[PDB]
Amino acid sequence: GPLSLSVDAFKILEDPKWEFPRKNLVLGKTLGEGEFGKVVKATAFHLKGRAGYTTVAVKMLKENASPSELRDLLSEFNVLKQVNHPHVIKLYGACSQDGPLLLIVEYAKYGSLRGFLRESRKVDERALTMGDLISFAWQISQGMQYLAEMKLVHRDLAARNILVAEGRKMKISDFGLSRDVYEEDSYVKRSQGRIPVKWTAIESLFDHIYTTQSDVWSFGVLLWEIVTLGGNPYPGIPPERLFNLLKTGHRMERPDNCSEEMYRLMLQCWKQEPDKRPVFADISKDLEKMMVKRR
Amino acid sequence: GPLSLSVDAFKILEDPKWEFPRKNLVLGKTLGEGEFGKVVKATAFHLKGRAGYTTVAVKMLKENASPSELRDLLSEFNVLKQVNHPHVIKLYGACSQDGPLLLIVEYAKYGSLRGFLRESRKVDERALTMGDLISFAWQISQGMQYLAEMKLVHRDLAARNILVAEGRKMKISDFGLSRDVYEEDSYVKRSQGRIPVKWTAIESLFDHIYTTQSDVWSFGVLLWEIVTLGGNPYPGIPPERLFNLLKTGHRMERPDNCSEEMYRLMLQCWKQEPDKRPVFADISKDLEKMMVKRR
Ligand SMILES: Nc1ncnc2c1ncn2[C@@H]1O[C@H](CO)[C@@H](O)[C@H]1O
Ligand SMILES: Nc1ncnc2c1ncn2[C@@H]1O[C@H](CO)[C@@H](O)[C@H]1O
Repeated sequence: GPLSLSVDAFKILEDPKWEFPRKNLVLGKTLGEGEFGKVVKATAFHLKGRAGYTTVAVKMLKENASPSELRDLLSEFNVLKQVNHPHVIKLYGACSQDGPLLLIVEYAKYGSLRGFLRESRKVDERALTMGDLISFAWQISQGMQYLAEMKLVHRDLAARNILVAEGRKMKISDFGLSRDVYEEDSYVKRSQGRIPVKWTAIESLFDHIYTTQSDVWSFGVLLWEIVTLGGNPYPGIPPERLFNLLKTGHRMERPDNCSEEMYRLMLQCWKQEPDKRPVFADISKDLEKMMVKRR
Repeated sequence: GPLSLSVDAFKILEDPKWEFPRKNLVLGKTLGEGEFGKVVKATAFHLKGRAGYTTVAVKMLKENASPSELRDLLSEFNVLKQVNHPHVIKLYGACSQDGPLLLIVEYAKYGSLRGFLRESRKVDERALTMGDLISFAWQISQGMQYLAEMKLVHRDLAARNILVAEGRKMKISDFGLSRDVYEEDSYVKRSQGRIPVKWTAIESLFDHIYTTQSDVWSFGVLLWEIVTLGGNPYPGIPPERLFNLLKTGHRMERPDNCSEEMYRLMLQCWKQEPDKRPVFADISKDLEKMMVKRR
């Protein structure tokens, strides 16, 4: 079937530009488990012209991986090798022979944005200003604008899936569910999606249509996560209630420590009609203006 | 879409025969996480005519549930209410209103068969004889024969998905991926399956066709798990290698502490041609004969 074809073909192009000798990779502690596998901290010797060891992160299949998980890992690999942007996590290589499939990616020092925000507070030990939060949102919007121009839909935008690198630089990550959208400006999935309900656009939930505008919806939820310093969306509400809640026009209320303009932006991202939501270029301009205003 | 229809309809038949008052249910420690959600130990007051409290297990959606996970939970509910057999886990009810969806099922005292076997040894503190192991396999084969006659394919048969109840009674569980097969004697899935590669039949892996005969393949792997007291199938072999390994005719070798007849049975379950594999009625007769022989 489709996966056996991909796997056999994959083990046919041992692309030297992505293939990295397994003996030059040393695996360390588990950093956590993502959408399709686990992520471990690692170090790589003589990686991509870099002298000595380079600290990296490695993505691999969990125990008892399914075909769906293997497909997702190959998908992320396929996408990551096409993209390059300061706010998208960087692929360094892969190990595809003489062992389990491994993706070698850029190591983000502070881990996920969600964890980063939860360890913080507003000015809980790290002090973040509203200015910092706007900056984080803006960097992500910039990365998304790039991905959108690349005709890619991310589909799984959320604070758990953004990484914080050295210098507090946002890196969009987790591309296992991302899809090419060039031909039709949409990705449609017949079966049920594997993206969490509470981050999914109304038309994606009901009609299984994914577009950049559905990514914009997810960015609105992400925005809410940032402003609430890693709060849980639709708190206390079961995911199965979201069908009725969304279609009757309900949205999350304005959270604490959130300006009228910021909330307006969230609401705009959650407009029922995808065409009424702003594009990422619009979003970036909105955030930029908020930044300069409070100065 | 299909899920919104199921959810709305579900919240339309608050079937009194399955609905249980949420106030009469008290949740306890997490027992673990399954294919679509988490399982917690619980107690239910005045459950199904039973006076007082009854200890039960409860299945619910994990944090950040996806539509796929919600569908799987509803699927398991739909199946469990149709089945009744001493070696299939029993459904007691559900909570579907005024809170998160909860399935209330029979509590198995010893937890999963995999954990049960790993804590043991052959005669590691619990002493199991080969006779006990055959008995466990036989009970499971009996349950599967029942499910097969019911025109259901389980699809996710594995030691992790069998439960051990009081008296060391096997209970087949985890029906989230189980499918009705009445019309065509097969279930075909277009997209990649979410069943672990190493338990999946060759034709299911390559062609996405699931039948009772593919369940028989899984039973062979389960058999191997039982005989090895909870070993890990295809040890040291990456799941993505199984495509080539299986299609070139390779199978797991005869493990230690395993008779020629038992291994023969495993191999028969893993015949490439589904029609050459035994049916569950055959499997039960094979195990029965091994039982009486060693006496
Ligand atoms: N490139 C990476 N660098 C550091 N941590 C990561 C990376 N990718 C994923 N993680 C972490 O792995 C876990 C599962 O995605 C999360 O804790 C997440 O932050
Ligand atoms: N009905 C049940 N009774 C006891 N434990 C269960 C039940 N269903 C699932 N579990 C446990 O929950 C975890 C995840 O499936 C495993 O440890 C499994 O054994």
